[PDB]
Amino acid sequence: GESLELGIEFTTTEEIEVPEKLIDQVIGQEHAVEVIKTAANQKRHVLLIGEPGTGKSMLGQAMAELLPTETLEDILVFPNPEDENMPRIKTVPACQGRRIVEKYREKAKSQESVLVPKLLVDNCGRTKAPFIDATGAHAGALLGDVRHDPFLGTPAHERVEPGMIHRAHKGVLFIDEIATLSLKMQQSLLTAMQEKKFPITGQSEMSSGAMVRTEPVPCDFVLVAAGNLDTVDKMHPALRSRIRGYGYEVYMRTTMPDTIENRRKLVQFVAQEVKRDGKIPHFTKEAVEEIVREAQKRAGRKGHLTLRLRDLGGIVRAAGDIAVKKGKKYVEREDVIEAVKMAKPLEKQLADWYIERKKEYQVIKTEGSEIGRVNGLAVIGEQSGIVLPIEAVVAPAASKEEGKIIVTGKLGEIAKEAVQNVSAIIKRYKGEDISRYDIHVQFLQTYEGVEGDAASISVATAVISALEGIPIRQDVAMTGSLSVRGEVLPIGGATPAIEAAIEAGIKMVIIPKSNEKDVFLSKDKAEKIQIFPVETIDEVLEIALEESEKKRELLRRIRETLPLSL
Amino acid sequence: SLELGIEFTTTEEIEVPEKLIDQVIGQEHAVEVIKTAANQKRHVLLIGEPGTGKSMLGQAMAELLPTETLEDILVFPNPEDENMPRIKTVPACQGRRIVEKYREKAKSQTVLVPKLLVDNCGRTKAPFIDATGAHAGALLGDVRHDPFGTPAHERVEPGMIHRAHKGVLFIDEIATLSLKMQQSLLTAMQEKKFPITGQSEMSSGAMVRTEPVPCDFVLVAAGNLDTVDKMHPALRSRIRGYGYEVYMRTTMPDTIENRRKLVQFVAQEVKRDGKIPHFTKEAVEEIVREAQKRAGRKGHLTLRLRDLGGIVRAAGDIAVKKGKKYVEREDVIEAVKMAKPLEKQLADWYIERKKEYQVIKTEGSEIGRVNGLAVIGEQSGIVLPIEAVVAPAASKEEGKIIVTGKLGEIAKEAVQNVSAIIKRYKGEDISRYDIHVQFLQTYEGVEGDAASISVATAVISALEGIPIRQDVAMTGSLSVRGEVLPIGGATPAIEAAIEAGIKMVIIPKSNEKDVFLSKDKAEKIQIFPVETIDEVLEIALEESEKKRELLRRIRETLPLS
Amino acid sequence: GQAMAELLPTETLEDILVFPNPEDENMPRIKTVPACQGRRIVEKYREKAKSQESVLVPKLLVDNCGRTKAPFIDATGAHAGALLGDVRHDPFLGTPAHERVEPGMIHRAHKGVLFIDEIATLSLKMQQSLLTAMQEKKFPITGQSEMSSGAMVRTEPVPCDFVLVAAGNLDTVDKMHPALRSRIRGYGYEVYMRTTMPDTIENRRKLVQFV
Ligand SMILES: Nc1ncnc2c1ncn2[C@@H]1O[C@H](COP(=O)(O)OP(=O)(O)O)[C@@H](O)[C@H]1O
Ligand SMILES: Nc1ncnc2c1ncn2[C@@H]1O[C@H](COP(=O)(O)OP(=O)(O)O)[C@@H](O)[C@H]1O
Repeated sequence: GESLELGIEFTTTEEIEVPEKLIDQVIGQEHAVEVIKTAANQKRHVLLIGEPGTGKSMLGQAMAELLPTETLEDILVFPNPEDENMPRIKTVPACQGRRIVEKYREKAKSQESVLVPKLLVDNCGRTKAPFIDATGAHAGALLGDVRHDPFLGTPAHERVEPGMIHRAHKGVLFIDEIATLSLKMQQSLLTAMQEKKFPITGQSEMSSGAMVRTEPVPCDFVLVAAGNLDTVDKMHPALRSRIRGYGYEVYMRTTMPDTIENRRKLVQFVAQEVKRDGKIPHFTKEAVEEIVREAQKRAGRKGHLTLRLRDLGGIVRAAGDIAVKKGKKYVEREDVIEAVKMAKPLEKQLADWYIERKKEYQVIKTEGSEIGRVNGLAVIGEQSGIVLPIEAVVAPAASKEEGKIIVTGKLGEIAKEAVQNVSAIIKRYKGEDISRYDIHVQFLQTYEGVEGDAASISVATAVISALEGIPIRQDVAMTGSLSVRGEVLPIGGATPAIEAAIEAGIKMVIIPKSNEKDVFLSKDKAEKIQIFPVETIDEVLEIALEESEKKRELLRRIRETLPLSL
Repeated sequence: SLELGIEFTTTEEIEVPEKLIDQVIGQEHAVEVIKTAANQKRHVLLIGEPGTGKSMLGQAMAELLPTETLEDILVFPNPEDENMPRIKTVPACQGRRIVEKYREKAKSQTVLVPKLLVDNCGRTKAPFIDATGAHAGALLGDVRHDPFGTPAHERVEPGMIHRAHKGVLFIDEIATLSLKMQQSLLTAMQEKKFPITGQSEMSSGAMVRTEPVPCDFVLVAAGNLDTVDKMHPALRSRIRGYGYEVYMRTTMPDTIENRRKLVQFVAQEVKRDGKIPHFTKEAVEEIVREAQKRAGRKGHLTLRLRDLGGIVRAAGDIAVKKGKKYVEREDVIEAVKMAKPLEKQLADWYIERKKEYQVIKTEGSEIGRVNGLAVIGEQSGIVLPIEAVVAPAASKEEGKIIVTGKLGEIAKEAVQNVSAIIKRYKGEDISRYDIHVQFLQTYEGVEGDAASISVATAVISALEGIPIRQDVAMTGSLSVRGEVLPIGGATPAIEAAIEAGIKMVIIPKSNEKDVFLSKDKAEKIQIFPVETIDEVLEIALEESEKKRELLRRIRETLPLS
Repeated sequence: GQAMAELLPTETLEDILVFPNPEDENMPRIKTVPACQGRRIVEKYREKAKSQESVLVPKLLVDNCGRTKAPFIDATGAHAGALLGDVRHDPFLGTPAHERVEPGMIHRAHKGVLFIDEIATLSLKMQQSLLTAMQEKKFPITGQSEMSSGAMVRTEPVPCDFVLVAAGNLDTVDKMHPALRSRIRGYGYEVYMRTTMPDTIENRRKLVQFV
């Protein structure tokens, strides 16, 4: 059998307890959770900065549940006998608003054998402070508006519409992408935050609503603004300064340690997601384990689990949908594996489509050995791996005064400097004669370019192979950065890279020892390939170069130029 | 002919399926997502080019929805507050009756009959409402203006979101809807109910707002690669976070089953166009040959069915003009020429103008002159004469390879890869010369690495004084170890050679399956697929001991494998 | 585009009339009749109205009486209201919504040709609306400015069965609404104009005809 320790024994998630309140359902953002609790108690504004689907809105909703619920109010607007264009405002305990209006409305009907106040905000029946999401709202929606009057017309007070700031009175006002609001909206929000009251007035100068401006309307909200890294510098400086000086700024984390306790929380995660969705079956232990395996793969950091839970939640819902279509009673591993494929976001679908097309015209060799030809590995996007064949040949120098290392493949800056670090090793073991050769290296078919330094050890191997005439095993693939002292440095996407080797039929893959905990392979795939974690360039060469006296002499010669420390 | 996995004489014999989901051609991922989503009422976002079947998948999803549970929506007068008409939903067909009940009382008389907003009585399929481009009042509902007076409830009009209650609401180009309408759409999605009110503030309908009206629709939104970045953020997060996202494929595997779908496709296109005759079998085969050439991908068929449908129609129009009873292969061939993409007419125009002032030898042999082949755009080739001459180095310290022709970045690196091979076989003497290579008359530039073997041949010929056959044309990329790499547009390249009267063409072996020629053209040219640079040279260079020595020298610097 | 117009049928041309809607003033009703009939119908109602003031008069939106060939309507550079139709504002006891209805060039092109050069310079919204008109062959007239009372008026769909002849130079291709180009491409033809012809005796003879 193949399983993981989840810190709890269960058959299906139906046995897993789901915390009652939202704040306890938030996983892995301990700091953000502590800020929200303090902000809810001390009534302070918050700015949440992070990637989408990281729980910013969830936190805003959680804060709402932590606010007092026994003094909620209704907001009424009445006609002003003394100044029709300044409708009067009144707040009363929740549920009272409906009664007051109902009462006046009945009298008005009766009398026509009287003016009726309008209920702007009705909080009757609320068991918790309001959560108002004003993300992307327009000026009138956010701050309130007053309809135009074509005519003998309509009383100004009943043309008054509340803004989300008013609906958020004694609750939470959530605004993601806060920096995309106009400067004027951000200034007005700031004013509302300072006064806790904000008059409603018509937004369009061309409307008769423009001359109507009610008494200040209560808007005692706790603001929970959100956005990504660009938001910081684009938002109204005065608004950011206000939150910063009277509240908290939080940067959302994207990973959490892969500990037994944290996995146990992911068990809770699947359960709360199934419960919140209400349209999917419960998950068996194997299915939850697959969810955890996905969390490890999506972390992008060894020893950690992802906190991109909107995405992982998408996989939970898709797995359930698939189970339902198959008429199953519980979601199983097979359903999760199928959900991962079916629920890929647009970005990964494009990356995979691209790599699929490239592989159809790939020139990969996986049997025998070749001089100056090595199978490197590349990762496109987040998870799209592909074998990266690289070739090298040695020629007499075109210039009588110097030897050059000429590399092609549209390399970006990091890749180009990676080749320079490699050349230091080459020049050192080869010696003075190096100035007598031009070494041409070619990353085959990289028409969209080469980025990063993960092909460092590959270039080194191809070049050393070409210089010495020692063939390179084609059944070997490799990836790894390199230091000028010969140390193999870590790379990103070890799993996607290894999966590409496996798909291509490569039997052995070399990776930095630093990345051994970044390898996530099912029992099945693990049996198809031998993984060699390495720390130094000489170890890469002893695995990749074909055996001979020539090779052993080469290794000895190279080891002579590397530090003993290595 | 070709195997189409179905026998028939004309498309008139081909049966177009019952289920719309079955009609959809080659978007297997999308089809499975639609089936999985319909079953669970999950929203779906389809991203792809126009005419790729987005609307089709939306209609198909409506069909996969329950029908026995549809409901009618009625709006009633509200005695307490006229301006807030009341809403009642009941099982389908029950709406029509409830209306007459009250209507009878009208006779027995003050009695205000409720209005039937949405009537699904008699529907066999869940509703499919295409709200693409709708204005606010049409999408969200409206209340007619009253100069005086008519009862408010009677002036209420359902929005498409309401007509789509328990059905599918389809919106292509969703990101072009005002951010405000997108907001209302979001709310309608969140609550599954949305109050109807007057949209224009110039109207008295604006003082009316009904009770939230049910709008439990499944949203199938559509757009292109720019849509997600442009739509209302709250709407975007909702869809990206809780629905399925699908990128519409642009090609499909070339199998018997898929070709069969292309037959069905032709059949459907003739039927819905209604202005053209049916297609014989060979005509359909020609449509498939086109699907193959348009894939620009060996072993695949194109999925820009809007384009294929364009050829079908142009072929039909040609059949009609000639007074033919059926569309035949000949008609389709003329259709391809008559309805080509403006991009191809442009490339063809350009190639035609250039041929007028072109230097082209197609017989004999020449030292330092090779007939390379270039592909302009996606499906138009032209012979690319490349010349090389060897001169004394201008610098006594280094020899150089100077290439002209306005080469882009990839073409320049291709030249560097070629110089590796030249330097290796030529030895140290190479630093004693300046090799000038010229892509003749390439005033709009040279792009890509498809001229790699051509440059290698021209340079080797010039260095060795070995004439190159002019009745040979060639295209292919190259690795520093001498391996010939694949190129794009192998067919258009070969076609240029045929049009130029060149008898032999060299192409990489890996592109062998990218060659799509009719029997007529195939018999006019000899195709030589190659794997390594020495094979290119043995075909293109004139026989001589000089050439035999060159090949021996070359093969000595290439891998043995 | 003009040549194509001369090749279209000319015996079934119609007149387009807009009438007042007793049941919903903001949705004027539309009626098409054989060419020349429109003028008569209006003339008739107009005379009765005059008489009665000791009645509402329908408005003739498109009058094709006397045309010997299908209309050629050049909408190059036209604004939204000119292309798709508009409804004038009402300052006041006012003017019936139906007589404030103005036809768009798409309507005038009903059963004729709608020519639009520099098609890519039209706003995206105009191109989307044109696409809709092409698909339905009918397009309601509504006020273009939200600030106008014409904005709340939206007539029944008005016929606009035109054959579109869009034009432009090489930049047009990539700048126009992709859905519009795709529509023409899949249900019509794209043509690249040549700039030269062979210098043959036959072609010179045509230049004689040209002068
Ligand atoms: N840290 C987390 N713990 C639990 N669930 C989370 C977390 N982050 C995201 N989610 C889940 O993701 C869904 C989407 O998150 P959301 O709050 O909308 O993200 P954001 O506002 O940052 O885009 C949540 O409603 C919940 O199901
Ligand atoms: N995948 C497909 N399978 C079958 N027909 C297709 C496909 N894509 C496009 N078409 C054909 O093209 C016409 C236009 O497609 P449509 O669904 O309107 O595309 P989109 O909504 O993406 O514009 C269809 O009604 C049908 O005739």
